[PDB]
Amino acid sequence: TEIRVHQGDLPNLDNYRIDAVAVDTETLGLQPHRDRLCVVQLSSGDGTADVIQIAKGQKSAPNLVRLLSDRDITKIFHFGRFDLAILAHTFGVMPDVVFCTKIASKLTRTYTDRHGLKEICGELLNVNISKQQQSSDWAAETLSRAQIEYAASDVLYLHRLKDIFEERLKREERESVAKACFQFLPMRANLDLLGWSEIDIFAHS
Amino acid sequence: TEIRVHQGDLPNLDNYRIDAVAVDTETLGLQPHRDRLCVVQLSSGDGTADVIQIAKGQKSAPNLVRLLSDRDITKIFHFGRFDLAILAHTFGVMPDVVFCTKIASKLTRTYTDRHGLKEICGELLNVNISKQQQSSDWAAETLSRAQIEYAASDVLYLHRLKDIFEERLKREERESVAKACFQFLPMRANLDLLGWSEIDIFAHS
Amino acid sequence: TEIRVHQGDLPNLDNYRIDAVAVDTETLGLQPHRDRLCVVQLSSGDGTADVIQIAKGQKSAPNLVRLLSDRDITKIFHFGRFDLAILAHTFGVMPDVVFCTKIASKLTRTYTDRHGLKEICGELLNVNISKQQQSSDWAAETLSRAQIEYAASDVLYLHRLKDIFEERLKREERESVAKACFQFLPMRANLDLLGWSEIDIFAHS
Amino acid sequence: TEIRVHQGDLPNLDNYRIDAVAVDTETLGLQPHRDRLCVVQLSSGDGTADVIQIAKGQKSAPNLVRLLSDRDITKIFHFGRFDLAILAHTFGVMPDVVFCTKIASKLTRTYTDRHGLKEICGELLNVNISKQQQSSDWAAETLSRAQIEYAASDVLYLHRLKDIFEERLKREERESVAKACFQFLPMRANLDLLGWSEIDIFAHS
Amino acid sequence: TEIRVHQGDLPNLDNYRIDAVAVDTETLGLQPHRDRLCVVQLSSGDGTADVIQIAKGQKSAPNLVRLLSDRDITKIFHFGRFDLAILAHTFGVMPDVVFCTKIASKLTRTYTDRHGLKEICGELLNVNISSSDWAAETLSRAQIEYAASDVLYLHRLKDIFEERLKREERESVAKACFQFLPMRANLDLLGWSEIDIFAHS
Amino acid sequence: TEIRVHQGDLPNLDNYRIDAVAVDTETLGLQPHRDRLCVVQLSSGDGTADVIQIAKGQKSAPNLVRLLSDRDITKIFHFGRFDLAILAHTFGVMPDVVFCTKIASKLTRTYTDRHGLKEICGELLNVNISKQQQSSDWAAETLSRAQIEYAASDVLYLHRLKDIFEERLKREERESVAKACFQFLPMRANLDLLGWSEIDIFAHS
Amino acid sequence: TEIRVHQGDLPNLDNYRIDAVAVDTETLGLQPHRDRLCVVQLSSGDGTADVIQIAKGQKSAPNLVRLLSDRDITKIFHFGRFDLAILAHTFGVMPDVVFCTKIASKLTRTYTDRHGLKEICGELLNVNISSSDWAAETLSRAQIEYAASDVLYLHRLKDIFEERLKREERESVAKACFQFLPMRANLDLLGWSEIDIFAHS
Amino acid sequence: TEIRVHQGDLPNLDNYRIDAVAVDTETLGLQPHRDRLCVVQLSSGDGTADVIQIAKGQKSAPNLVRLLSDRDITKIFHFGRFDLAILAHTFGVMPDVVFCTKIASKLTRTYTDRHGLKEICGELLNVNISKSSDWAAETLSRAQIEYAASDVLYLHRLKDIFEERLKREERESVAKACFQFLPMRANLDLLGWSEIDIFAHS
Repeated sequence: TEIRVHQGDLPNLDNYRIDAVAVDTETLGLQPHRDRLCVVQLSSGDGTADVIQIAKGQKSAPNLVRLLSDRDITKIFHFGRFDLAILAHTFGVMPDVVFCTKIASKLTRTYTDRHGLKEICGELLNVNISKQQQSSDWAAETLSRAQIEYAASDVLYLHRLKDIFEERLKREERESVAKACFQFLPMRANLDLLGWSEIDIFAHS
Repeated sequence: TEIRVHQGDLPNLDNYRIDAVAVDTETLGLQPHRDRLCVVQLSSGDGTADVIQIAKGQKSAPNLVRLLSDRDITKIFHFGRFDLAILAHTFGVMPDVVFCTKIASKLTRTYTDRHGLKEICGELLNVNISKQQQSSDWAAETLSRAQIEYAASDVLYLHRLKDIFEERLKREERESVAKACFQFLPMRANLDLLGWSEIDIFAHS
Repeated sequence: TEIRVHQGDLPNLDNYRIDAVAVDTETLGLQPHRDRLCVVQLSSGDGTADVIQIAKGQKSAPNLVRLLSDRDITKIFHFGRFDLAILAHTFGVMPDVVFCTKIASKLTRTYTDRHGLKEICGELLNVNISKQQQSSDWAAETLSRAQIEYAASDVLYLHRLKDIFEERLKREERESVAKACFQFLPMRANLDLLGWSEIDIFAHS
Repeated sequence: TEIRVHQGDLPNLDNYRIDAVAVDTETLGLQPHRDRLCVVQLSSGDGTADVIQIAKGQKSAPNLVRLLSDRDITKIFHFGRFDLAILAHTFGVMPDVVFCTKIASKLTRTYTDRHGLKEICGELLNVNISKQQQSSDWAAETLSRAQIEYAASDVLYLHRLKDIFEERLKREERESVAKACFQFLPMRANLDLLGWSEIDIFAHS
Repeated sequence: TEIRVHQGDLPNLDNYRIDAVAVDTETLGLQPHRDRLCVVQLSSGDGTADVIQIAKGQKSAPNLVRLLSDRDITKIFHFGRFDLAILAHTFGVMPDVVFCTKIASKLTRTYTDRHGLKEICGELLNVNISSSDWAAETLSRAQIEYAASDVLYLHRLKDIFEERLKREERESVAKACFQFLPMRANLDLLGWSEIDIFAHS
Repeated sequence: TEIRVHQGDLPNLDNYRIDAVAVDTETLGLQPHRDRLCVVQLSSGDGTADVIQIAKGQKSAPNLVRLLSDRDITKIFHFGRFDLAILAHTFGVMPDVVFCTKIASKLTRTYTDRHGLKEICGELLNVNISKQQQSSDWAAETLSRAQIEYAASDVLYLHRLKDIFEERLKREERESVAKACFQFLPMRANLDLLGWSEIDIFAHS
Repeated sequence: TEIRVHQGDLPNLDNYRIDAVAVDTETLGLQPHRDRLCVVQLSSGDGTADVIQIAKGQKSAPNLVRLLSDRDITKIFHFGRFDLAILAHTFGVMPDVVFCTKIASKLTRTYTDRHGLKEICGELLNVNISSSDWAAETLSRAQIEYAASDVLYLHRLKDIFEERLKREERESVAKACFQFLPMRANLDLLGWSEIDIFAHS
Repeated sequence: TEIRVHQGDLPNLDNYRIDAVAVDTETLGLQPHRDRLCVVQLSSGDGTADVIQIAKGQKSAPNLVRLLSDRDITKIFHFGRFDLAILAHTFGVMPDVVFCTKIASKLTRTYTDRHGLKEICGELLNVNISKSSDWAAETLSRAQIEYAASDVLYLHRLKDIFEERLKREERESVAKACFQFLPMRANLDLLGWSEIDIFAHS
């Protein structure tokens, strides 16, 4: 495949005049207040991807942020609860038009309890993802070729998943539930950033 | 302490030309598919309450349902996740303008882990609720005086709580978070009715 | 509260020409292979009770056992799963016409999770039990007056509960469920005696 | 080796004039109120099987239902607690003459804690029911060849297992225990449909 | 309610020419390697008790160890698994003729799951037995009375438990358990205090 | 019981020319990044206390911070792990000469598992602390008299506890262990601020 | 690899004039009141084994029971707590001179938490040992070879464990544990199988 | 892989005039009061290692203990919490200048929850460790000696990488304070608080 590697930001949005963009991030860990954003991966849904290295202390990425702020472009995530949190904490913009394949899976793949990306890709596309050591030093000044190819592999197939999940949501008549969940998802991410990350806010206890 | 007891529905809405109504329900249990709605309690925020007995198999309550559907009137609940579910299952109308004191408590009373109505009322109003008859035969043809007075006691003070919680949400700058949670709450209740009551839909696992 | 205390067997069945008898036992513990049956309590529902002391190693009690075996008389228990097991283990006769107030409670009092006899008597009858002498040497040669009054107190109210539970089962349209559960209960007790006392035989795991 | 695929119902009962029929279902999940029945599999015990796709919203299957209702034909399931529940919820008929290989296993394979169908078939017949997954789109308009072969493999061996388990139940003198458990199993399924699916109705707590 | 308080050791064994002695200890905690022995309580069963305060670092307490070592005198404990361990760690002698009311209760009071001394005394005798700085140089009167209260009733319990063990025909089981109890305490001292040595896992 | 209430800071340090100062804080909750400091309580040990209300967003308290950073004054806390964290987060200065009565209790009161302030005060001093207002609106513009007396009661006794614990630590020869723990405690608090609040950094797992 | 299969009992004790015998059983499960004894395996410590199939309802095995109750012959088990229980339930005789390799492992192999027979044989001997319907009228060859494989190595383990117990100076602890083990099995038969009788709770 | 096996003590410290030494131990188990120290392994960071067999009941090893006591030499451990405890219990000297690769991992490898030595070596070095046994045997096997040496051969390289990572993420003073406290954590273990997080609320 084609993986374009950039420093700081996209040079322009010439490749992203599209209706939906696949988005994924890579960080130093699960705690946005401690673990900085290190890499952002994007795809137009074609056979190529862009991998943008974010520098320590970087506060702005205008072209990327333009994509994240544009309400006419749906941002596709897998477990967007996390990516939205870390992106908003880093760049100050919370996306508000999103689609999450994990929520969609929990709303459609009711016949399994395994909702990870590897399992979804295996069932829906017969594509074998080798998630061998996503645990690596993403803060390295120069990423290895294996790192870049693994990082890119996480976004090349989210569009196809979105198409299938939209078919499943239509088939089982769950469109309005999914729409409301996606509408609330950015506020779930905000609640995480504000300090309620360990609390199911709707639970009795 | 005026408590008006009705069969089936309010006779009219003459007492409910108001901006916010306190609402609470009493059922045979926690499972809306098994445990029917038995009592609905309402208050205008004054010193009186209305207690409406719902008959087995009753499908319609036009004055009550009119109130529940009126988007210009905020419905106040404590743990509305449950009440919304059982009301929508029974009358076919899901309220969409709501305020929940338990979510508000979880967003404001961050210094305690006890968010039940008794504890909230004790701290905020110095009012002692004697929560004893939560387990009684709510399907009895004639409710006892003790049942009616206890049941009414659960709605007389939700307005005062709403006022205080709005003050607290303004003070800690969490108004937009609360507004988004309350906007999503009816769909959380719908998810409960559809079969995800044991699933935190936003959790990783 | 006439309480008749007997050694060994009933003198006759003159007081038990009735359609239903309340039955309850006392042993040295929950494991029938280790903990012997010490006392059998009976009531006809007339406000009096018979308390029959069973001697160590006693294998037969023909009048009592004939009563327990008579299929025209429903035996009322609280948690008959245990009593049926210990009675069959001791006397060699497995009752097959039973009513269990704990199963009935689990099928009707769906608004609570407390199904003990004290709580049931409190809710349904306003009666107050005093379960204190449950930890006593029931194998003592001479039972104390306090032991006798407690033992009788455990059977004096089961008829009134059965009447109320039958009303509730009719009201909630669960009569055939209860009938099938009670029909299966003696085999559940047999399964306990055979060695499956810790296994829910119908569970997936 | 031969799997006949039908839409809606059996064409006739010419192939099922037998003493016992193996039955197995495939659904969208474990919750009968949410997850619809998609594929029913039958087997006369011969080398062929019938696989019937059930359409969304289908309420009747007259030829199939005639076989499910027939008291003269024992229905063999593996974990019939679930299949009985989903069949009754879908077609309104509860079979009442059943044999469950999992209950029989729990009553006979006392030397192991693994009672799944794969392990039973491996131990008792040296037959490998090794599958791909129980997680595919069973609601697909066209089932794949792999899906059809997997669906058929789950019923091809239940007759041989029934024969072996009947021999073992006779050997260890547990025939009446198993018979009573099978007699109660349909009501266990009805209890599941009414809302007690998470409750061991016979447990002390 | 006679309680004799001593420093270090009994003055003599004039009060202990008896068939059975009730014994109880008080320490700084549950871990014999960390928490030193502070008090030893004794009773002849006559309704009086001796309370012997043991100093920090004390390695010997003569005549006391003779009483604990004498195979013709049964030592009665409640949960002796612990007391035997702390005594052996302090004085180097493991008693080997013992009776433990906790084992006896577990072998006879099969109708309850509460085996504490307070509950046993409440059920069997209708007697109400209802920590602190046991290393204080001078014990308070309340401390002395509590320490004595822990030994004043063990003889009556042994009598009742012996009746129950004979009645339910478990005397040889109990006897074998008591015979093994000193080695169980030794195992605790050696490092297996958190391990059920006979369990499969 | 003189209690001096101030806004923002001590007026001067005239009352705090002492060798040890008792320090205790009151916050909106357990999470320093979310729950702000509201009330700081000091006590020279002379039977009087100072209760200082800290305003929302206040970044500076020069007289207080001067006392917090004075290495010639040991700061006494109960569970200083938390107070040190919230003080450093709020005012930017981490005290480095501290004594914690909870660590001292865990190192000395080896005969109990209850190390809360109520149990320590009860055992060591026969003083009854009524901890009933640990959950109130500490951010209120005007504190109630009951709040002020409760807040002061938490610091009035720490000097006497420090004296006793020092005697006990000397008696059992654990002074150097405790001393090293107190030296590490401020870094434990820093670890809490950086995001390792839920991790025992020294545990194997 | 000689395996002699018998019905009911040994024909004689000609092969068992020895100081120690390896013993293992095979049942229908872990609960002696429910799951009957199906097979008893014996070894003299040589390269052969005897596998005795016991019929349902069999009450007597006089030659076998004579061997089991001979106090001059040590019975070696792996997890004898269970086998002793099932043997006593079936034939009414509790062996009282035993060695258990699981207790010995727990007393000597303190560097691991894996005490199964496969792991012990792997570590101590570099031997690879690597259920089924034991009530079948005719056992398969695989069944017979597995049943024999469970007893062929217990003598060598006893030798090694005795070396380790001497080396770490725990011989008397192990001896006391083995002396108590038959009563622990009896306690299991009487109804305390899920209770650690020496535990505080 | 030169591995020198010794009985009782180092013959001298001629090979250990260095600024950091990797140290690891092997015992009969985790409880120092029950399970005696059996082997001590050392490395100078070169391609050789020394494996020193400790006899049962041995209370002193003067050259080795002099090395462990020397404040000018940082002792590198993996999970030094245990090794420090057993060494101090055995020889009476508590090291006070230490580096622990497990604490360093917990402070830097925040993207994983697997902090074992095998995983660390795999991630940081692409080195495959093939990881007990009766270390009290009178004669150790060759396989034992190779396994024992493999645990110290790589700690220097890990320390160098972790020092780079600690500098990069600006956590040097946190790590320094944790390593400074680690010997007292080990002492707390010896006195009886081995199962207690002394800083936890409960």
